Parts: sequence; C-alpha cells; structure tokens
Amino acid sequence: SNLIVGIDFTKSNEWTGAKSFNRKSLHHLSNTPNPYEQAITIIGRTLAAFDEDNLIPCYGFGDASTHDQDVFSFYPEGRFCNGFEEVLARYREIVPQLKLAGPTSFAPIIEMAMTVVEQSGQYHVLVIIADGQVTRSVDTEHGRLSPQEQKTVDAIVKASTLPLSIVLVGVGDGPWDMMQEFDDNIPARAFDNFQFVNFTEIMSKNKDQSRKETEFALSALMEIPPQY
Amino acid sequence: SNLIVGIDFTKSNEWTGAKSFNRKSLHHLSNTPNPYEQAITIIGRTLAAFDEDNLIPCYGFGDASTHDQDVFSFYPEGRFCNGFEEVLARYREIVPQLKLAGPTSFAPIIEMAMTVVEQSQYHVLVIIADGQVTRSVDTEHGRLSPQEQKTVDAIVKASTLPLSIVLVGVGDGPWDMMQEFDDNIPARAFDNFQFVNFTEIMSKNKDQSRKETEFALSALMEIPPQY
Ligand SMILES: [Ca+2]
Ligand SMILES: [Ca+2]
Ligand SMILES: [Ca+2]
Ligand SMILES: [Ca+2]
Ligand SMILES: [Ca+2]
Ligand SMILES: [Ca+2]
Ligand SMILES: [Ca+2]
Ligand SMILES: [Ca+2]
Repeated sequence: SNLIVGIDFTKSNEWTGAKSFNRKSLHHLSNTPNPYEQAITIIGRTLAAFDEDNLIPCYGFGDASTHDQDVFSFYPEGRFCNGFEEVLARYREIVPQLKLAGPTSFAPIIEMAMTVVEQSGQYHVLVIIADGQVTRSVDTEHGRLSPQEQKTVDAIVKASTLPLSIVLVGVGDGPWDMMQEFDDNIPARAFDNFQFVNFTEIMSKNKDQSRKETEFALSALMEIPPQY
Repeated sequence: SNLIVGIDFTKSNEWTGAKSFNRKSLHHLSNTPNPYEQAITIIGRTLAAFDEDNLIPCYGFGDASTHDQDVFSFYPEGRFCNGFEEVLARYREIVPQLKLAGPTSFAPIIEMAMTVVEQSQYHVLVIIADGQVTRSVDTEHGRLSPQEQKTVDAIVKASTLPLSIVLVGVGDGPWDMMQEFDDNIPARAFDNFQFVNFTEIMSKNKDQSRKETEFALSALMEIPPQY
C-alpha cells in the first residue's frame, strides 16, 4: 500500500478553530503546533508504516492559486516528500506564502489521487486533512447541492471503482455533518471508499497521548478492506 | 467502549505450542515472553486504546479451581486491572500458582462478559486461547460435546447484546472449531464472533508495527458498521 496526502487550505480554516484552537486560524503558525501540524505529526508516527517506500505525494488545495479547480504539489515536478518529517517541514515553509481561499471541493484532490493510482493500479490510501467545510448551497436555482458538493460526490463515486480508499482526518470544530454524509451515505458508490475520523475530538480525550494516537490510527484505517 | 479479557488456562496449552513455541508450554514463564504474554502486550498497545477508562475486567478459566464451570477474576472482589501493563504483570504473578486443567469451554467467560455488559455502550470480549475446546465422539451427549454445546449456546445468547467476541488464537491450532464459531453459528442475531490467528500474523517477517496494526484491524474487522 502507498499513501497520498491532501491538505485543505480554504478560508473557512480561519473560523473553524473558534472553540478548539482559541479563535486562531487552524493554519496559524506559532509556539505550539496547530491542528494540521499535530495531525501530520501523528500520521507520521502511526500510519507511515503503510507507505512502502516512505515517499509521500503531498498536495494542497483551495488557496487562491487553485480555488476549487486544482491542487498544487508540495514540491516542483513530480517530486515527493521523503517521510512525514518532510511533509511537516514543507507544510511549515509553504503556509506563510498561501492566501487561503476557495470555494471548497474535494474533486481536485480525489482526481489527483486517481491519477496517482493510474501512475502506479496498485492500492492507495488518500488522506485528506481538512476542517470539513465543503461549500454549502442555499439556493433552489443551483439544483440540489452546491456545484462543489456535486463535483465532490461525483469524484467519490468515480474513485469507488479503483483500488483507492479515502480517509478524512477532521481537524477543528466542525460541524461534521457533511463528512459524516460522505462517510455513510453515498448511494451510487461501488463500495464504501470514504472514512471520516474526528482527529480533534480523539486527541482531546483524557487518555494517555500514546493511547489517543493509537485510537486515531486504528479509527483511520477502520474501513480499509479485509484483504489488507 | 470497554474491553474485557479472558485467558485460557487449560491443560492443552502444554502441547499446542509444539511447533510455534519449540515444544514448550504456551504458558511457560521465562526471560522471553510466551505467546499469551505476546498477545496481552500487543492487545494493550492496540485494541485497548479504545477502552474508555483504561480499567480492564480480566478473567481466567480452565484451571483446577474452575474447570469448565466458572471463571476466576484476576483480582479479589472483581477489581478491574488498571491498564494492560497490570494485565501482563498480574498474568505473570498468577500463572505459577495455577494448575492447568479442564475440560475447556467458553461458556463461563462469555456468561461473565454478558454480566459485565448488562451492568454497564459497546463491549469487546477478547478471549486469548489455543483453540482447543473439548470435543467428543460420543453422541449420547447430543451432536456436540457438553462444552461445545454450552459454548455455542452462550455465543447465540450473547448475540442479543452490544458485545463483540474476538478469539485471539495462540499456538499451533488446529483452528477448525474457532473458524466454525467465527463463520457458522445458525441461531445467532448477528455475527458476534471473530477469529484472529495471532501466532500466524506475528510470525510473518515484516515491520513489527505493521504486524501489530494488521492484528488490530483483523480483531476489529467484524465490529458492526455502526462503530
Ligand atoms: Ca472550506
Ligand atoms: Ca509512497
Ligand atoms: Ca464509510
Ligand atoms: Ca465510518
Ligand atoms: Ca474499561
Ligand atoms: Ca483446552
Ligand atoms: Ca465471524
Ligand atoms: Ca472472521
């Protein structure tokens, strides 16, 4: 198995840390690791074993350079991060230059993972670290969903015929209704290829750190098919 | 959720380590951990992370004091173990005092687990065992040995509670009967019994941490989708 990492850089990260991060942006850099740093770090400690070559494709999405249309690679060319040590380091280099934007769709990151799978038909797990706030639609002229939620669901459906599992690592306050829906209720799906894990909730419990980290890791891999 | 542990102390453990443990008893104490200790330790590092309060009801069964009728608590007035570090330490304290015996049945441990569930919110019962439940050729017992029949009956009755049973198999096997409890019990409300071959998983030559997670994911594989 190999890992793929996508990181949400949309503007909603500015306010989804109201309760869980003392009204600082989830991407704020300072004396203490923000929830994205914490997740990258713990993923490195607990899930990195499930990447066979320890090379990690990392992508960002939803900043002003990509909006809801594209992703960007952490490194020029098709060059990958060497371990989650470098994932974290590169995140910290990149964050100060980014203008957080939107709208929010998972279509571009899921399409990028589909391309990674075809560059390999080997099994992959895509890990998206995100605040859960995909663009919502209040409008009957739009149709049922926002175009972002429609495109995202369509990408999740298209990916479900590939050897790919998706894991949403949720950081911040939520709400988590949309992620829980992607987790449990996408009907046109070939198989259940989306798992939601509430990282911020798990890490806030009164248990030993190492037990919290293990609870996170197993919750993350809980829907990975039997055959692995 | 909450994790309950039951450990098999029947006499078959004296021979079910013939291949996997170089002809030593599976409960042999030394300066290297036996398969029960290996399993306790890995369960503590993995599955036990979910236990809400880190207090773990622990029981043994199948020694001379309980035979196929009862379990014994690791601690006097049913005091729970404080974390899996204490589960392991207490196991090591207890084993030298036990006379391994029989017959072998899972009815007592499953009945105890039901009692625990009823007094409590999801539970996982982990039974660490060599798989050798008492068999019989004699059909004056009915189709199954009294032990196997009472065990099946307990599994079925437990299936109406928020409880999943995971058999952590240690030693050589054979694993036919565990696979049957895993896959083939008719009157059951839901599939509440999973078999994991721990000795087979851990004997593979790969990264230790990946083996442990693979073990954990197998143990949790049949938890109902709700969780
Ligand atoms: Ca957003
Ligand atoms: Ca890789
Ligand atoms: Ca799911
Ligand atoms: Ca789920
Ligand atoms: Ca407990
Ligand atoms: Ca036995
Ligand atoms: Ca089963
Ligand atoms: Ca099974």
